[PDB]
Amino acid sequence: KKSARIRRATRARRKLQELGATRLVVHRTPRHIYAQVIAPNGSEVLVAASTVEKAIAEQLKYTGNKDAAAAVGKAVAERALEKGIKDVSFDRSGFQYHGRVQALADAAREAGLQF
Amino acid sequence: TRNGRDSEAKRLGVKRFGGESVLAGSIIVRQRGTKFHAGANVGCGRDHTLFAKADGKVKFEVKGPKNRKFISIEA
Amino acid sequence: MLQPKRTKFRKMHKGRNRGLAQGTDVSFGSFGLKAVGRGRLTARQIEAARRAMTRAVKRQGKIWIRVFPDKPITEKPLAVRMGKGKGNVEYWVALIQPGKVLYEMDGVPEELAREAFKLAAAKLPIKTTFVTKTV
Amino acid sequence: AKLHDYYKDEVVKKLMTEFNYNSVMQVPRVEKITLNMGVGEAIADKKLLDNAAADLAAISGQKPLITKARKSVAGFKIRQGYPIGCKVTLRGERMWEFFERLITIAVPRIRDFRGLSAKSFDGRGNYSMGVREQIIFPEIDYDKVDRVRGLDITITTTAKSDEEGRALLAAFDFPFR
Amino acid sequence: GIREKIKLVSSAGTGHFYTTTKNKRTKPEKLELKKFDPVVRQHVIYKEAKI
Amino acid sequence: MKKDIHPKYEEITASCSCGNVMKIRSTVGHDLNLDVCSKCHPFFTGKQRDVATGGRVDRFNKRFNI
RNA sequence: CCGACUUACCAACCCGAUGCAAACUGCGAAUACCGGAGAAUGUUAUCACGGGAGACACACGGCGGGUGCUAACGUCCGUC
RNA sequence: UCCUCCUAAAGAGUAACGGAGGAGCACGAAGGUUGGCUAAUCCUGGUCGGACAUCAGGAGGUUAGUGCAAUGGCAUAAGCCAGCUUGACUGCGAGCGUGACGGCGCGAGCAGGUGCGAAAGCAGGUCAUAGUGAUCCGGUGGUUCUGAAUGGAAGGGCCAUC
RNA sequence: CGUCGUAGUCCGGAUUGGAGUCUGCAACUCGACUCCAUGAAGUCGGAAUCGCUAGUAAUCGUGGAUCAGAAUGCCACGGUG
RNA sequence: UGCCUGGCGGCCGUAGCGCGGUGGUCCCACCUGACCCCAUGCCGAACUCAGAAGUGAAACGCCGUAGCGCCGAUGGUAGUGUGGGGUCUCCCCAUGCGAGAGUAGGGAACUGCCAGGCAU
RNA sequence: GGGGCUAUAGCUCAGCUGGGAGAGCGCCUGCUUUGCACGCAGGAGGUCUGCGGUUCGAUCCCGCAUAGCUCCACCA
Ligand SMILES: [Mg+2]
Ligand SMILES: [Mg+2]
Ligand SMILES: [Mg+2]
Ligand SMILES: [Mg+2]
Ligand SMILES: [Mg+2]
Ligand SMILES: [Mg+2]
Ligand SMILES: [Mg+2]
Ligand SMILES: [Mg+2]
Ligand SMILES: [Mg+2]
Ligand SMILES: [Mg+2]
Ligand SMILES: [Mg+2]
Ligand SMILES: [Mg+2]
Ligand SMILES: [Mg+2]
Ligand SMILES: [Mg+2]
Ligand SMILES: [Mg+2]
Ligand SMILES: [Mg+2]
Ligand SMILES: [Mg+2]
Ligand SMILES: [Mg+2]
Ligand SMILES: [Mg+2]
Ligand SMILES: [Mg+2]
Ligand SMILES: [Mg+2]
Ligand SMILES: [Mg+2]
Ligand SMILES: [Mg+2]
Ligand SMILES: [Mg+2]
Ligand SMILES: [Mg+2]
Ligand SMILES: [Mg+2]
Ligand SMILES: [Mg+2]
Ligand SMILES: [Mg+2]
Ligand SMILES: [Mg+2]
Ligand SMILES: [Mg+2]
Ligand SMILES: [Mg+2]
Ligand SMILES: [Mg+2]
Ligand SMILES: [Mg+2]
Ligand SMILES: [Mg+2]
Ligand SMILES: [Mg+2]
Ligand SMILES: [Mg+2]
Ligand SMILES: [Mg+2]
Ligand SMILES: [Mg+2]
Ligand SMILES: [Zn+2]
Repeated sequence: KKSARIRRATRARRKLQELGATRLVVHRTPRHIYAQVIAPNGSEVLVAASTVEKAIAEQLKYTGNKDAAAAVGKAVAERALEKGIKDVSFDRSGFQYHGRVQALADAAREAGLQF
Repeated sequence: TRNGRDSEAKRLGVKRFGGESVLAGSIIVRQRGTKFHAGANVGCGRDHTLFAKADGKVKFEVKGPKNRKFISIEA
Repeated sequence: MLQPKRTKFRKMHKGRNRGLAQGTDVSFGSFGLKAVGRGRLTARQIEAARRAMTRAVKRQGKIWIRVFPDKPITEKPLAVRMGKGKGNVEYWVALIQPGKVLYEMDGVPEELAREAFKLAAAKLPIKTTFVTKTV
Repeated sequence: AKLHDYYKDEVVKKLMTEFNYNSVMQVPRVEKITLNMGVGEAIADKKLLDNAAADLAAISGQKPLITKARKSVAGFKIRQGYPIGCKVTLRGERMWEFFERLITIAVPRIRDFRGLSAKSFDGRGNYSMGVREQIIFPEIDYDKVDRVRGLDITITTTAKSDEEGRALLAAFDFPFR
Repeated sequence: GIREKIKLVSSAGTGHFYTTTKNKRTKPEKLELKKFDPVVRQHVIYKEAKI
Repeated sequence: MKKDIHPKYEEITASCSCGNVMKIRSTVGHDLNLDVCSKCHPFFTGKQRDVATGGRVDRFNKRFNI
């Protein structure tokens, strides 16, 4: 099922790397959710956020839900806005644009990452 | 007899080999399948023609897991 | 006689016959007949040499035919002009290079193998020699 | 509900002890029950598929999937794409409730019953058994059926070798032999 | 062969028309799309008419 | 599940002659009175009789004896 | 009915060893070809434009091959 | 005549009454986009069910599929399912490939306007190569462009088109 | 008098399994009959053909000869007609 | 910084398969439940949403394993550019380039960036 | 070398934009007949020449072979 996840994911990744745009990749497990902004160097991250980090974790009863996704998305949008990245492209990485991932995208849009 | 016919050959192959300073939009490879996939600023056309999207030097590369033979364009 | 029971294409090119052979070692049996010349055997010649050596050893001990005719040679008929297509397919040949082991034999004395392969080599168009196994 | 709670109560304990499993997750579950009516004259006429849809709706409260042909054969004279059969997958609580109804009502109604066979176990665990007439379920009105049908049930369980599936259904006290 | 060439005429008052091909002996229904019409420069409706 | 597409499926009362009454979720619409349950079907005590072979030599020796 | 059992039977997938292929490639040279740098040399030998044509029946020899019979001072092509 | 492979000698070309094949179309969805999915065959078990319908599971990994002949491709799928739809749009086009020429083909981008998607983005027809016809003479629909004194008109031109 | 409701039926009774009684030295080949069960075909019959003129045709029973047991036949008798 | 795990890569089989062992504090997977947001040409399987009792069986990761796969020299051989010779359907000599298959052998990958855990 | 053909025991349609084998005769069995022909009534029928390909599937599409039928094998 992880190979099915990669099989859904890899189209947008190879097209976006062909384009040459700075990508905000997400990742969603049922307990935690991660994100990072990776430049078109392909292998070097810029800013990174996760709900494993305690500054983002000490604000809600559960760490794997929609509101903690909103918190980690607002945090990664703040860190990318601080390092100076304005337009990214949203790599949902095989997961549907729904639920926690949509809360992350809405949070980064309402915080300032204009993608 | 039954076997006179043959078509008129469609001039396939590679046109600019690697290291030839290409202009923008020029045709590198004419082919029928994607023998050569596209890479850093090469556009794949309708009949899998490879046209250089940007100026520079053609540079063939063999990347990817299944050893597919991509084409790039330097500057 | 000895022809392939099914083929992709009916008529084949002529082609040259240069280069040295492959099946030089006597793999299966013990006593082999190695073609030192270069030419084409046919189905007629292979069946003739096989039935000659079978008469020679009186059907005792195993025979091995190694090369098999699978290249069709065509012939235009008589009173036919040169044009109008490639001619009809008549018979089948087997290309031999210098070094090809044609027949092998075991379950026979050495001297009876010598006599048998002489008797069958005198019905083949290519010059052949005798050979034994090695290790 | 009753067999799911009883399975979590007693069958897990007995299977883990009598097969010496190290942890507790090694006991074989049941994951799906598949009902299938592969009807023949669906290409001779269409109305058999809606009557079979009513049939499987009565055997279980789902609406059945009208499955079609994969490849085109000729000894049955079906083309590629014709709707052949009708199936139902049951997973979880609906599977449990229908499984209880089957094991306590329906298999008491097979005509000339002498126990379900024991070779039918597909070498892995997944049970499979056909029932000749669909009337043996208590939900079929015998005075309403016009065309005799019949189906097969396929209980896919997640055992490793079918000796464990045999032990699981025997600890569920199936009527086998 | 069995194909019948038709013209999709405009709706927006022009005599403009595209040429298309309808299989006019197994799909009898009227074709009607929303195509560009370069005199109004606005994507308007185009109906199937007799060539 | 999808809401509309299925028929209804609710709990019924299956009373049988064997003393067994089962409130099980089913699709009949009303009450139900079973012929045989899983508690009275003659498999748990039937198959030792149900083939009924007997003995031919004892049939002989019953119908006459010397 | 169950065909129990076979005769020194045939025969498919498999595996082991053996060959062949213009219309086979899980491999793959030499030369050729294209593009860049360099030195020498060559009567600019290259390119574009304009005036004038001729020629479009070729032949044999070397190598690579297709008809043919690995026949022809045969025929049809590539390169010299 | 047009397309595919060989002939064809590792760029392109390259002949014969040389060797094998196909076309003279189909599609208002079989196109676009989004989202999802992965085959051939064989084994085992199973109601009518038979070597072969449907169902479960396995071994196998492109041995299948492409509307169609073969070749080159294809898993990011170009293959298979569903939603929404007309980019199967209009004017243009750097820069090339290809041919004696008529021609033929590939094209990032620009202006207008639209489709799908949340958005980045994709869409100027289909996996690609076949699916066809130069000129003349007319027909149909637009266009003040000329209108043989002037005002019209016939006719002619241009644009789409048989 | 009740029942049955035009159906393969409460029609038809074949065939098959079990259990039997009698006759007879002896019912397997090869008897009759009873009981229980099973309930095939058959839904009025093509071409053609037969019998009958009155107590006849049609339909329903009963007996005898032969005969240990073994007649849907043969020979007779009446009943409705 | 010592190791472990998650992510995105570099790379494309010395990197893949097989056999055996191992890890759950953390992470991950399985799991619990789903009228619900959302989904099924039927089905909370998938998709998704609420969550954390259990487990490390499966899956995933790590570790040993030459049973395969894979890589692979040195030499030799085939071939071939140029010049020459012969018994000229094929070769040979001077020279230049030198395969494929196989052999010795190699071989259970390596690496960058971030984040989290453990004493470090 | 080119057309057209091979289908019950013999003679013939049906191949016809690929999924039903259709008649008269020969034959079997009844009926009428002193019997046999004739007539009536009811019937089982056939490798669609064969062998491989071609799509799911070949009476149909293709190649090869067999077998009979016609047309052509001229100019010196
Ligand atoms: Mg050669
Ligand atoms: Mg050779
Ligand atoms: Mg080759
Ligand atoms: Mg000049
Ligand atoms: Mg000329
Ligand atoms: Mg000439
Ligand atoms: Mg000439
Ligand atoms: Mg010449
Ligand atoms: Mg020459
Ligand atoms: Mg030559
Ligand atoms: Mg020649
Ligand atoms: Mg000459
Ligand atoms: Mg010559
Ligand atoms: Mg070439
Ligand atoms: Mg060349
Ligand atoms: Mg997609
Ligand atoms: Mg089966
Ligand atoms: Mg598509
Ligand atoms: Mg398409
Ligand atoms: Mg195509
Ligand atoms: Mg003219
Ligand atoms: Mg004017
Ligand atoms: Mg005027
Ligand atoms: Mg009465
Ligand atoms: Mg009646
Ligand atoms: Mg009765
Ligand atoms: Mg009947
Ligand atoms: Mg009288
Ligand atoms: Mg008496
Ligand atoms: Mg008597
Ligand atoms: Mg779940
Ligand atoms: Mg494990
Ligand atoms: Mg070497
Ligand atoms: Mg080597
Ligand atoms: Mg290794
Ligand atoms: Mg390993
Ligand atoms: Mg007669
Ligand atoms: Mg047919
Ligand atoms: Zn009961």
